Amino acid sequence: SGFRKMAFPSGKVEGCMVQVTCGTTTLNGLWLDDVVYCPRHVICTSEDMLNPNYEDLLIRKSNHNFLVQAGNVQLRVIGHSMQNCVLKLKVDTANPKTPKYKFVRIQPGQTFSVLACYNGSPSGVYQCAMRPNFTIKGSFLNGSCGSVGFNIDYDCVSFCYMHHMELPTGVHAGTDLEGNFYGPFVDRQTAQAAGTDTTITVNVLAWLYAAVINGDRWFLNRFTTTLNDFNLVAMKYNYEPLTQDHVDILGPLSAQTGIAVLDMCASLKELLQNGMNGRTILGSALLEDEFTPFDVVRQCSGVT
Amino acid sequence: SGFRKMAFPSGKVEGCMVQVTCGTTTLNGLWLDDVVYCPRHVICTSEDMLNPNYEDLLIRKSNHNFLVQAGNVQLRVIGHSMQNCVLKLKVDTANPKTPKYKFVRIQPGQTFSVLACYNGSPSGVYQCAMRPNFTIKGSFLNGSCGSVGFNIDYDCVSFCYMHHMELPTGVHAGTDLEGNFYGPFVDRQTAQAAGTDTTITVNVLAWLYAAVINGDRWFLNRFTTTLNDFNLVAMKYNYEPLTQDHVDILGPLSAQTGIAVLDMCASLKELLQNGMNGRTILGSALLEDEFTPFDVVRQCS
Ligand SMILES: [Cl-]
Ligand SMILES: [Zn+2]
Ligand SMILES: [Zn+2]
Ligand SMILES: [Zn+2]
Repeated sequence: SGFRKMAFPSGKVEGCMVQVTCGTTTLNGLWLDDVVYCPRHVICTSEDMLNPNYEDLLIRKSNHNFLVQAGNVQLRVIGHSMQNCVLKLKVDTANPKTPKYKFVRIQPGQTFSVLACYNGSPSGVYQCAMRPNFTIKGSFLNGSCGSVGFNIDYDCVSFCYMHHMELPTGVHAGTDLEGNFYGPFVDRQTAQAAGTDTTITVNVLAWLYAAVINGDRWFLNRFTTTLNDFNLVAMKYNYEPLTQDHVDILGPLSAQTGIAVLDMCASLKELLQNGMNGRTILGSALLEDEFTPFDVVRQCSGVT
Repeated sequence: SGFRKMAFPSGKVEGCMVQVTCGTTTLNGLWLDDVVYCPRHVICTSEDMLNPNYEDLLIRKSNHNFLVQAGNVQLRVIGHSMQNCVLKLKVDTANPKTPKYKFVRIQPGQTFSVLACYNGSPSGVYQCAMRPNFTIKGSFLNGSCGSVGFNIDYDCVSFCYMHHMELPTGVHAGTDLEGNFYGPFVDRQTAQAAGTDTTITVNVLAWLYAAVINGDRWFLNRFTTTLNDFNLVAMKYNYEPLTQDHVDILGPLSAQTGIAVLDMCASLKELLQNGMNGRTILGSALLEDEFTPFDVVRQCS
């Protein structure tokens, strides 16, 4: 019993973190095989970030401009290239601690663990979701650029995020490991606003199932609704539409608790209209949307 | 910017997790040097749940009755002893991944990271606090016994918790690594209940300072309070009394934000009176109490 915001064990990723310096700019890098991946803005000063031409900034640099440190050991840079908003530094040694890994791009609503790093040193690990507006509500301070987000499936690390910046509202933006931004953002110190965010409906539903599994049943309504009638009420409270795909994804949890998906939708519809009436669900006074149906099954099934 | 329930990187503890089996009971063990530490109830059969005499159950065991597995390798048990509620299994091989470590006993209100494990394999990591009633609000299923709680500083891993049981309310109980239970709990399946859980006041105040550091001040007010009037009000909401030691511990956060401790106490009194009114603080619609003043400082600066 119990339900927590749980992150993947971070050991496989800790062995990949390095410090990358270019001039006076220092951030984190990810060392896999004989390559170090980091944000392309490592080649910028504060002044360059106002309006950078990364093509020109990189063309005016050589292997000598980059200093990579894996703890106390310096790694020799023998090649460099840019792939979108990430810089790839070829080094003379393959990381002996390279785990089985792949680079994956996630969709809004999906979750991942972040290993916050400073000067190549891991400081903490936490779980977050990619918002429908493509930002992440992280916890990052200066020097955290290059920190990565990941999931683990069996013994394979799927890297999905590399941290690049903080937007005016204090939320965060980054890219996948191939340097493609999530969201309509650019790596430049300019006026950038995160769009209006919405609630990940399928995740709130999965979390209501976790609450039932843990004995919280006060909110249950069994006057079955339809997907169409639920969506009409849901869109009014800034909730993402619930697709039939989402309903199918909720199948295993529905069978486990004896609560049909459209009965949980009826329960959520009333929760939106009434509010929580001074009550809590799983230790929260709001409807949590950063747990996917797979996170709920995994945590309520003890998968390793 | 931002504020999250952050755990310590779990790598150094993952390299210590092993599986321990005695008969048909399997749980987790912690392998440090040539010793594996695990809950002593690994020696219990179905008839030993209510009133086990562990000294009598253990005297009947030989080294070869304990099966220890680290990955795909069986470790040979060459000795065994019991210290309070933990069993120490001496093995013939020292863990080459043993980090620098210490065993510490934490106090209520303090936080630590838990590495949830099943069959010696880590499944996830989360942060939690020792409640004033000496229970933890963890996330543990059948097979999680032996999972540990820890903190990391600049030199060592400080192990502070080993998981042993779940209570009827869904909360958890365990011991330090010397086998001493936190609270009045025992390793028996007799009906036990956790005392009234109160809110960790000093932690709520630390979290309000984190909200101010992160740019939010909506909840502040123009008042102050004496420490006694604050305690008389806060105790009516099941909050633990705030001591002068707690006031002094909040000093650096008070100096960073320019908000006197007793002025933050006045804000907290008003928040208890009014609630959130549809607002949130650091993404929460409740007053959060599982962040210590040090967790706030680490994350905010
Ligand atoms: Cl960049
Ligand atoms: Zn940066
Ligand atoms: Zn057990
Ligand atoms: Zn230490």
